[PDB]
Amino acid sequence: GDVAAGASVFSANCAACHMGGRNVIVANKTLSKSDLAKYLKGFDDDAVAAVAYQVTNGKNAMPGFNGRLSPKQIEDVAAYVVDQAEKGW
Amino acid sequence: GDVAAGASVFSANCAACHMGGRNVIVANKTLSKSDLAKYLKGFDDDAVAAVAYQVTNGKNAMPGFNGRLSPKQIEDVAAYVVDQAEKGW
Amino acid sequence: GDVAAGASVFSANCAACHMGGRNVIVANKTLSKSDLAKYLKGFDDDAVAAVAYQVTNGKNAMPGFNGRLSPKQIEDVAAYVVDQAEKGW
Amino acid sequence: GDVAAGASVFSANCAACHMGGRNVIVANKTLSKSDLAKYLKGFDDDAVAAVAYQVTNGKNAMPGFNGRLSPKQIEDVAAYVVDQAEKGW
Amino acid sequence: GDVAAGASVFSANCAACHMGGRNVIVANKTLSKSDLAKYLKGFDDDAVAAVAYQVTNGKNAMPGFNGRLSPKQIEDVAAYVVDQAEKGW
Amino acid sequence: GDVAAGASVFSANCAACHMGGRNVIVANKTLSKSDLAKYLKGFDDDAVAAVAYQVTNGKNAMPGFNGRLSPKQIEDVAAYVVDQAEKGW
Amino acid sequence: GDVAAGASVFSANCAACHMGGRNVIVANKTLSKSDLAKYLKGFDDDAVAAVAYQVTNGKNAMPGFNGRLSPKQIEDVAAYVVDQAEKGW
Amino acid sequence: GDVAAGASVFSANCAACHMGGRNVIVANKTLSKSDLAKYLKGFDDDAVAAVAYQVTNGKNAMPGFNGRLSPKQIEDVAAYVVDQAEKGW
Amino acid sequence: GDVAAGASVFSANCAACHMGGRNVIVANKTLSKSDLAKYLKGFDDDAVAAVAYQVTNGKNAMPGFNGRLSPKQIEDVAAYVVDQAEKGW
Amino acid sequence: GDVAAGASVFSANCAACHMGGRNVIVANKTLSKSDLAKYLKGFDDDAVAAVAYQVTNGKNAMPGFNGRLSPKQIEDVAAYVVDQAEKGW
Amino acid sequence: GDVAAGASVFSANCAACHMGGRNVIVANKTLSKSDLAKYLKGFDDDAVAAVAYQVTNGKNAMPGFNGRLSPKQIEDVAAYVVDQAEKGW
Amino acid sequence: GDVAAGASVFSANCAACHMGGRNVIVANKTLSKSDLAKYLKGFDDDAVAAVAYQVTNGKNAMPGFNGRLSPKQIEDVAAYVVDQAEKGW
Amino acid sequence: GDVAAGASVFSANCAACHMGGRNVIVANKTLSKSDLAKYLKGFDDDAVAAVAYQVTNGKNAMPGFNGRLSPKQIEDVAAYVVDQAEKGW
Amino acid sequence: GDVAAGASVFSANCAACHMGGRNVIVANKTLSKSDLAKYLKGFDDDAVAAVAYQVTNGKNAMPGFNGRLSPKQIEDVAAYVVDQAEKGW
Amino acid sequence: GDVAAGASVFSANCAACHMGGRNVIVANKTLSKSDLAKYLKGFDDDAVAAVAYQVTNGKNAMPGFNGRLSPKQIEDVAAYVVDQAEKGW
Ligand code: HEC
Ligand code: HEC
Ligand code: HEC
Ligand code: HEC
Ligand code: HEC
Ligand code: HEC
Ligand code: HEC
Ligand code: HEC
Ligand code: HEC
Ligand code: HEC
Ligand code: HEC
Ligand code: HEC
Ligand code: HEC
Ligand code: HEC
Repeated sequence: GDVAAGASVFSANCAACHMGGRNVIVANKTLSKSDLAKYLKGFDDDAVAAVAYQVTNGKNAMPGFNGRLSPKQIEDVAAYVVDQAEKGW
Repeated sequence: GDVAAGASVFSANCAACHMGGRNVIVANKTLSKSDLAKYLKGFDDDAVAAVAYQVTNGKNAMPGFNGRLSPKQIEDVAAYVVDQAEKGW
Repeated sequence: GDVAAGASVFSANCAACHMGGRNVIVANKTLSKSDLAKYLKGFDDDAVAAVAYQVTNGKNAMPGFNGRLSPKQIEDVAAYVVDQAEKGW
Repeated sequence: GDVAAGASVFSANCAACHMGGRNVIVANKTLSKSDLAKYLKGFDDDAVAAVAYQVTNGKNAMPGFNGRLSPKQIEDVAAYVVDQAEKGW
Repeated sequence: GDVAAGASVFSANCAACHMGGRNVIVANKTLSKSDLAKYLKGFDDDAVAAVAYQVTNGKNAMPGFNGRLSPKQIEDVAAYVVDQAEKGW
Repeated sequence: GDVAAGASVFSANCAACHMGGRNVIVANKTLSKSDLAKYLKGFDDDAVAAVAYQVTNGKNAMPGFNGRLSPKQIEDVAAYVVDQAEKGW
Repeated sequence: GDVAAGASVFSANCAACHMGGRNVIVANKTLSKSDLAKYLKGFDDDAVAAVAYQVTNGKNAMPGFNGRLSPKQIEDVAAYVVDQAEKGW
Repeated sequence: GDVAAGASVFSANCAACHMGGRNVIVANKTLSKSDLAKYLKGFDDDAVAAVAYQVTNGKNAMPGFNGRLSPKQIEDVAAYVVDQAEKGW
Repeated sequence: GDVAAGASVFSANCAACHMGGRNVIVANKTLSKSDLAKYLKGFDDDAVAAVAYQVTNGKNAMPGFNGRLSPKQIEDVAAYVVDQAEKGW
Repeated sequence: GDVAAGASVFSANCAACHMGGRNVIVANKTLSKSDLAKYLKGFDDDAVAAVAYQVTNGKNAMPGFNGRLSPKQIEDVAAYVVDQAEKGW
Repeated sequence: GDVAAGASVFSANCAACHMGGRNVIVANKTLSKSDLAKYLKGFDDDAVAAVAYQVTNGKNAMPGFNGRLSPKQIEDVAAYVVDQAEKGW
Repeated sequence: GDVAAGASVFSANCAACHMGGRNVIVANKTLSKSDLAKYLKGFDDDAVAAVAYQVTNGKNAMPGFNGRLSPKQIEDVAAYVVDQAEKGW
Repeated sequence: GDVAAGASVFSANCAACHMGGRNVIVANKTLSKSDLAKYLKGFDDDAVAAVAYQVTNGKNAMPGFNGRLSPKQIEDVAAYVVDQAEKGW
Repeated sequence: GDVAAGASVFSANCAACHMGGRNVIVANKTLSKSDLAKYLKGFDDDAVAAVAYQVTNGKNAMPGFNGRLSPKQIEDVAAYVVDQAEKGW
Repeated sequence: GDVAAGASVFSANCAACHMGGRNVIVANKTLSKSDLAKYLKGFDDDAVAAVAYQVTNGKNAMPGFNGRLSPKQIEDVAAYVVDQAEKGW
């Protein structure tokens, strides 16, 4: 449910710009472990947390989802992202 | 207006899951003084504040209303909740 | 997520006949602990399981959701029902 | 009620492919005693049971109704089929 | 027809979560021989059967298709999956 | 599958004008052996083939399905028609 | 683009209450340098930042745009406000 | 096209009350040769014409289609009715 | 039903220009016995018929209802008009 | 209240066909003392009762209000009708 | 009009449970002469009246239409039912 | 079924004004044995009948359900009321 | 009628904020004798009048109904409130 | 303007119940000098004032217009009523 | 909230004729301090009160809002008007 629900959240909220784990706005900032490690702050420490944080506050071109998603929904989707990034989309 | 307006805010934004001060998602986390005291962080110190904080940031299954409601609207509704919880819905 | 997601499942699939935990078809077979204990087979052994089983296979007027819901969705909703029945809808 | 309710179940779930007791998909596998005896496994032993079993698990082009119908609904409709087949549709 | 029809069934019912033989929900449980062998029960004994069984009953986040698909449709799609997995999607 | 799948094809593509094996456009050109024998070219020689040919090229008011259906789908449905016509719809 | 895009953001999100740089809700809290200096916290230190902060978190009657706008969009619009306030709307 | 187009006209304009050639309003006034002969004026002289005339002017509960249908459309549908009535719907 | 149904027909189709039995288009051509007698052809022979005829064919500014209303509907409404005109609207 | 409330009842339920105390369906059966005396059964004996009875059971084209209105509402409106009829609408 | 209007009444009020003259609630209590004779009280004496009476008072699962329909409307629809049942829907 | 079905009838038709056996319109005329005995005519002879009679004809502010409910539905609900009143709601 | 009509007025105009005699806006100012006595001016002298006065002029967050309701409607509803408050909602 | 504007006010606000100077609710309380003298308090002393007062405060079934109309509007319409009553509507 | 809520009230109820603080009906009677001082009675003593009073009772062409707005809503909007008039709309 954690990861499995994150999938739902993802298609409904993230797939627009992160189809297939890519990045339709800023090309080189994708959701691949490689990039996630390179550009996400604190990704090596706590992957999920790092992602979750980003999702919550947004960044540059990327809006945050603080009001839109429940904390749970955010954990779930971050968890999904990490899990998907580990296998390679 | 403080409490009286909070009522408007409440029906329009909270009644969906907190009809009658209950909790349609997580049964045991209702808006009764009893529960509010038990589960809300800092409720005995500053009731309103505590509530307001929750509303602002959300929690688990409950989304936050940071972007959706104005700070005022949040104070107002929290104030309502407390007032209503004190008399017992 | 377990219980919290069950809530979603419930409104989308059960509220039609069990809005408020009642029973719009067969009056006396509601989702109150009292009734659940009285009429559900094995409720006193494993509440969730008992419920889940019912949901999966249906019973009399009540259709089963075997094909419609994923096992996970069924666990989740059953979990919700129990949790909600414990506090009293 | 047994047979009488099976009738309801039948129109709502079986008449699509078995209107008039025929077989719109596989011509020669109808619901006539003659055919039922010829192709249904164990029809001579326990007619109802045999039918019920088929309904529950499906077979080849025919889907099963395990999750969709309650066990009772299945008994009921099988009972109907047998009764109707005895009389000749 | 066996495999060829399974293809139809697949796009219509499975491609949503298994496009390209991947797994959009649970990353590491894909439809590659490698994974199918690793996680599917009895895959080495009877590939098709194993798959068919899964499809029929569902598993965890994956719903079953017992009522939705005819036994035949299930054989067909399982047959497709195996054939496609052998070649590598 | 041959005949059984033709059934699917039939409802999805032919039942509009041939529900019950009749002919809603040109009354007397139905799908009964009697008529099929009377009006279809080469029906006596190779029933299926004859039908299949018609389906592929269409005729007068009846459109052909050359591009719409795969050769297989056409064989299948023709096979169905013949089988159904032999038993009498 | 910084300032130029902020203009777009502004009409689409702020002009409703800050038409012409005024304040339709709270009269005396406008977007004129004079007022901005008087009431905005830290305006003399970093104008843009100060504004941006306000926009992000909202204040009293004014909602925040944390979830609605991307950080960039917020920088852009704040930049616009300052630039416009410097010349005098 | 005469008869074949009449079919289109028929479903679009007559099937509402004459589906299957019956009469949903006045039971015994159907479109069967038997009835058509019995109740339609001049049916044994010029079938089509008789029908066409009815369609044009309407009769009792049945509205006429003078303004709605083109003369051709009327000929066409009348022709269809006769042809269909001759074979027996 | 004759007169009583005519009432329905009347509001739905005639009241637009003949509310209260007046004539919103051509002032002096109302539905009062006085006028009806004066301007309607054959009103003193067969009131209903006269009216009915008008309704069917229309006249000058007034459209006819030949295709729109069934002959019965026309009889009914004409009957209503006469009955209402006799008492005086 | 008796008569005064009947007024409310009247506009809400009777004015549709009896606005101004007339009769839009059956012209000559109005609510004038003259007519009421002529056509209502027992009007001379107990005016109110007579009316009330009609209202309760309906008559020909006029539906009854047995289930729709409470006995009280019926008394009230009948009382109104009589009072209004006495003064002449 | 009698029968013809009953048709309107029927679709608007009865077709929901008696479309095609069947019985969607209680299978075996249809509107066929056969059944009507078997289960309706006094059907052999005065068909219409018998039906009308049922319609007026309802019976078991079937609600009555006393307040909803005018006596007239009830006569009309009963008349329709009988007429339709005589021919055979 | 008698009492058990009356429960269904009750929520669907009576709970609006008699939730919990109270009386939302006329305070002191509730459904408690105490009151029922005090105000219902003949309650002390045949409880059910007394109630049933009331339900059928209504009384003052309370509408009757003669046309709306079938006699069985009325018996059933009256039976429920009595049973519930004996037990104290 | 006095009290009984007040009930109608109440649901239509007061139940929005006083459902069940509570106070959805200002928690502690309910319609219980206890509170009514505590906060309503002159409640001990003339209950109805006191209430009626409030309803007419409104008070704080509660609007008055001077123009909306007739004096009568106001008496009626006040009378209801008192009667209901005496019994305890 | 005094009287002339009162006319506007009257059609817009009073004609609903006092068309033609009658009284659609309470028959015998019309706006004729005769009645006005008979039932209006102080009509003989200051006609206008008397009327105006009534309009302002309402009476029994008649609502007051205190908040709805400006004092002038009230003077104006009262003036109209008197003037019209003197002349006999 | 006082002023801030008045803003809401204003757009919803006053902007129609006082958009931008102007006066669409009577040109020279605007909501500018200048005019407010000139034409509003007692504006120099208690601005808010003066305004509030006007709003409550209306004046000439301007309707009053006595019944429509709660006293609180009236205070709020008056407060807004004054505040807005002080800075200059
Ligand atoms: C489109 C408008 C976006 C939506 C919807 C979401 N994201 Fe996004 N995301 C977007 C951009 C342009 C960027 C790069 C911003 C920058 O300057 O760094 C991002 C970045 C991410 C990242 C990090 C990727 C990396 O740095 O390599 C994550 C983890 C991320 N986005 C997650 C994410 C999720 C899960 C979303 C749904 C809730 C989501 N994004 C939506 C643009 C957009
Ligand atoms: C439904 C989707 C929700 C909406 C809308 C709001 N709340 Fe909620 N709230 C919800 C849940 C599931 C929970 C429990 C979450 C947890 O794990 O703790 C809450 C909790 C609260 C609480 C605290 C109750 C307690 O802990 O006993 C408060 C004070 C609260 N919610 C307030 C509140 C208000 C005022 C809302 C409207 C703006 C609101 N909630 C909406 C779910 C949802
Ligand atoms: C309406 C058509 C139904 C839907 C949708 C669901 N349920 Fe139901 N449920 C229904 C009936 C008529 C009955 C009684 C059947 C009988 O003869 O026993 C039930 C019963 C239950 C129960 C047990 C209640 C009890 O016995 O006291 C449970 C636990 C239950 N239903 C759960 C449930 C859930 C969670 C559903 C959604 C997935 C659901 N039901 C749907 C009718 C209907
Ligand atoms: C259409 C898609 C079907 C529905 C709906 C149901 N049945 Fe069916 N049924 C169908 C087929 C194609 C077949 C033959 C499959 C084969 O290869 O054997 C069947 C067979 C039966 C039979 C046995 C008939 C015989 O073998 O002579 C029974 C008893 C039967 N079906 C019952 C039945 C009932 C009661 C259904 C409703 C719940 C039902 N079928 C639905 C196709 C379809
Ligand atoms: C999305 C909601 C799903 C649909 C539609 C289908 N499948 Fe799926 N499938 C899904 C998940 C999340 C999983 C993993 C569940 C687990 O915990 O094991 C699966 C798994 C499979 C597998 C096995 C893959 C493996 O274990 O390596 C098979 C063979 C499979 N799914 C087949 C399949 C087919 C053919 C479907 C269409 C009828 C189908 N799935 C739909 C999620 C979903
Ligand atoms: C409606 C627009 C049609 C659709 C869809 C299909 N058919 Fe049809 N078919 C139609 C007509 C008007 C006719 C007669 C044309 C003529 O002038 O001969 C036909 C005829 C057939 C026949 C032969 C029947 C006979 O001659 O007795 C066959 C075998 C036939 N049609 C098959 C068929 C199938 C299987 C279709 C689905 C793929 C199909 N038709 C569709 C009109 C229409
Ligand atoms: C209307 C509902 C608002 C929208 C949309 C936005 N703002 Fe606003 N803003 C509003 C109010 C009522 C106030 C005053 C709140 C208080 O009590 O201080 C503000 C204030 C500002 C300010 C500061 C002005 C000052 O203090 O002098 C800024 C810089 C500001 N608002 C910016 C701003 C921008 C850029 C917006 C769009 C994204 C925006 N506001 C929207 C009310 C509302
Ligand atoms: C429903 C409102 C109707 C529509 C649409 C059409 N018809 Fe009809 N038709 C209807 C009725 C009630 C009757 C009987 C009227 C009477 O009192 O005689 C009819 C009759 C016919 C007939 C003659 C049947 C017979 O007398 O046995 C024909 C030939 C007929 N209708 C043709 C027809 C056609 C082709 C239509 C479409 C253009 C059509 N009807 C529409 C009611 C209705
Ligand atoms: C408005 C566009 C009309 C509708 C709708 C209907 N009628 Fe009419 N009607 C209209 C006009 C302008 C006239 C006068 C035309 C002329 O030059 O004579 C009429 C006339 C009648 C009459 C006769 C009145 C008289 O001559 O004194 C009748 C009997 C009549 N109209 C009936 C009638 C009915 C029943 C209608 C509904 C089906 C209907 N009219 C509609 C304009 C319009
Ligand atoms: C329209 C569909 C009607 C509604 C609404 C009501 N009434 Fe009616 N009423 C109507 C008709 C067609 C008739 C005549 C029926 C007949 O054949 O006798 C009536 C008659 C009355 C009468 C008697 C008038 C008389 O016979 O002179 C009364 C007293 C009456 N109607 C009262 C009445 C009231 C008070 C209604 C509201 C609750 C009401 N009617 C509604 C048609 C319709
Ligand atoms: C669905 C909720 C119904 C509506 C709408 C109407 N009827 Fe019905 N009807 C219904 C049922 C469940 C039954 C059987 C009740 C029993 O226990 O006997 C009936 C029965 C009839 C019958 C008699 C059929 C028979 O006994 O064989 C008639 C004549 C009948 N219904 C008529 C009828 C009409 C004309 C309606 C419209 C006004 C109508 N019914 C509506 C359920 C429902
Ligand atoms: C609300 C509009 C009502 C509905 C729905 C039903 N009842 Fe009622 N009931 C209502 C009132 C106002 C009264 C009192 C009327 C009077 O002046 O006596 C009643 C009374 C009863 C009673 C008797 C209670 C007593 O006298 O102590 C019974 C037994 C009763 N009502 C039963 C009942 C049932 C079973 C209903 C559903 C079918 C029902 N009522 C509906 C108002 C209303
Ligand atoms: C309908 C709901 C009403 C509206 C609108 C207005 N009036 Fe009325 N008015 C009405 C009633 C029921 C009564 C009688 C009340 C009673 O018990 O006395 C009245 C009375 C008057 C009168 C006095 C008539 C008389 O006593 O003979 C006057 C002068 C009067 N009404 C004036 C009046 C005006 C001018 C209105 C518009 C602003 C107005 N009424 C509206 C019912 C209704
Ligand atoms: C339009 C139909 C109006 C609405 C809506 C409101 N007002 Fe108005 N207002 C209107 C007019 C024509 C006038 C002048 C009347 C006169 O003869 O004096 C007014 C006046 C005011 C004023 C005083 C302005 C001045 O005298 O300079 C105020 C303070 C005022 N209006 C306030 C106001 C408010 C706050 C409203 C909303 C609740 C409101 N008006 C609505 C016309 C209309």
